[PDB]
Amino acid sequence: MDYDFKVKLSSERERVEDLFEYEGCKVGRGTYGHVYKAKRKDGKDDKDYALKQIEGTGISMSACREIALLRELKHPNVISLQKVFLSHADRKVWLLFDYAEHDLWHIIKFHRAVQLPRGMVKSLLYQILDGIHYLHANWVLHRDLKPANILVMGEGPERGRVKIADMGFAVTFWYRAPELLLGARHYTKAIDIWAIGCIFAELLTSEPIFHCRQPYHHDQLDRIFNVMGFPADKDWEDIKKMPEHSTLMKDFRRNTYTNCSLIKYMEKHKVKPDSKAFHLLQKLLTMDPIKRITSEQAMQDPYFLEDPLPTSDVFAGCQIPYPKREFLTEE
Amino acid sequence: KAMAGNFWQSSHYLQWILDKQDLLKERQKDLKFLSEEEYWKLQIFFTNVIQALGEHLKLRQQVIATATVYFKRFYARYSLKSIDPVLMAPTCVFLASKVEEFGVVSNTRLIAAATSVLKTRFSYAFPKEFPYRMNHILECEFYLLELMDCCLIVYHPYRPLLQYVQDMGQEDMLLPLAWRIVNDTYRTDLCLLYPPFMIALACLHVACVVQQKDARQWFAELSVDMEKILEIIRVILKLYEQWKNFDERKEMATILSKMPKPKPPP
Ligand SMILES: Nc1[nH]nc2cc(-c3cncc(Cl)c3N3CCC4(CCNC4=O)CC3)ccc12
Repeated sequence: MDYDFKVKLSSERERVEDLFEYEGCKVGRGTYGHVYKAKRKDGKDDKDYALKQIEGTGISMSACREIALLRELKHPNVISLQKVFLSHADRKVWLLFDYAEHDLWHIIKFHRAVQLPRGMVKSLLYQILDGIHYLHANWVLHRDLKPANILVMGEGPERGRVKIADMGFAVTFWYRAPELLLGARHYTKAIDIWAIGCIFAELLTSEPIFHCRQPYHHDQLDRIFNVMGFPADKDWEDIKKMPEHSTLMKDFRRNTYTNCSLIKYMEKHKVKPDSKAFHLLQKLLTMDPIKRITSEQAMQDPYFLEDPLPTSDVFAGCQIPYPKREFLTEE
Repeated sequence: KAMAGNFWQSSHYLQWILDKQDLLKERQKDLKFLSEEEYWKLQIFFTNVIQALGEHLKLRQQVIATATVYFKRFYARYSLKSIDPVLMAPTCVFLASKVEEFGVVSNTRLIAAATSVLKTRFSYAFPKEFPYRMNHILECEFYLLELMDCCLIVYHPYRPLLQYVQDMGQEDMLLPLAWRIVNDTYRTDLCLLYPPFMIALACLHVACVVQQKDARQWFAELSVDMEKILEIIRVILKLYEQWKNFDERKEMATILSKMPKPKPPP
């Protein structure tokens, strides 16, 4: 490589350490790498950013796909890539996102330990639906939707805005659609919609609807049938075409679940089966993926026209009682 | 088919459709060493190296096209002496292969493809073996991704060409030739200057004239700037005259020796 070109680039290259203060501000460590709550050293910007050093070196398939997609996606309810820093000496990649103080895992947990207000649940569901509709319209599947990935913005100019995160760019099964558990070989839009149905139930009751003790997972299916009932042939005609259909027939009898229904489960948790909430939830939690509602159809549901209307800020101008993210050690 | 209808909000459109004057302004540094003629001949040559690398690696045409767009973007901005284009060609194919969901082409398979393609199919240009190893590809990848500002998703004319020929009801008659003509457009700067759908309309038009198919009414019924389409047809007709008059195999050793060389360290 030409020497003049090399030094000019090394002179002018923005380095993550020079632009951002993140010493001792680690908020996450996982398989993804390390994430910090960072502020600009320059001072002109006052906002916090989420600063991720990706795990490993170089540019893996998953890193490449994540950078490639996040570089194109632009929507209020999907968390957006602000900048990429490439550190050449060590071949480490840093991604800068907008910082979300909260998420549904921590919010639901705060209420499970004081009911989760029903205006907030509607507003959360709508913004989740809006974000996934945008992704689905661009043929981008999430592939692992759950409360941990549904981030919510804290105080600032995007207060109470849902931000979808951690799309599948390239254990617990509580949010997995029954076709996945019966051996379906491909992720679909419908699989994301089932997961959204599970989250909505959990937001209404504070309990994961298909909670189960830790492709074919018998106990997870048992919990879906204890909640939903066992599907009649008429409800899911192509269930016979699922790879694990005979295993299902071997292990399960429909007789076992004859007193089970979504209506009975939700009634136990003080959600009326005549409510628009419930009718929407039942459309999202349809066992047959081809009979499941789409994100667009769900957004048009009359649930969202019923008092109270959804709000842009899911906290509705009220005080945020949820605690800020804990700092972690560098160990 | 990720991001397939997002072109008008895409990084390709908003950042990587360049003005022709800026392109030819940045190119003047390399035009001290090479003539205009020799520069377009280099572009043809390195397009063919990249096609041969993809063919050897059994990659789909879309992945080859994306790799070719990367290579062109780099040298639209920087001189040919910045990084050896012999290094850059396989780097672009490696990076494009990771984007397009085929695979992280094996390190040993990327290098073997590079070595064998230059020995077997380009010995007239390259008498010495491919001198680079995987650590050189890996360094280059970081430079390439930085210059492209991490813009990895590239739109091509293939998809809209297929939609247009289906609307005509002339897939079997016109598609093969229109498709090969879209492949040929990558020998030129077009992919940096016009949106892909306009390139597909130009290639389809040239295919209709070559095969003597009257499509005047269909083209009349489109809501498009035909002055822009005629500019593209004019470049497509020019490239076949350039093709006729160019012997890559006789000329390329001499042209490559005239390329500006990198400065070493002090
Ligand atoms: N301890 C933690 N629990 N949940 C967390 C979420 C964040 C977070 C905040 N704002 C913005 C983004 Cl983008 C965030 N992240 C972190 C990085 C992640 C988590 C999975 N893979 C990722 O790349 C995507 C969401 C940080 C700390 C958190």
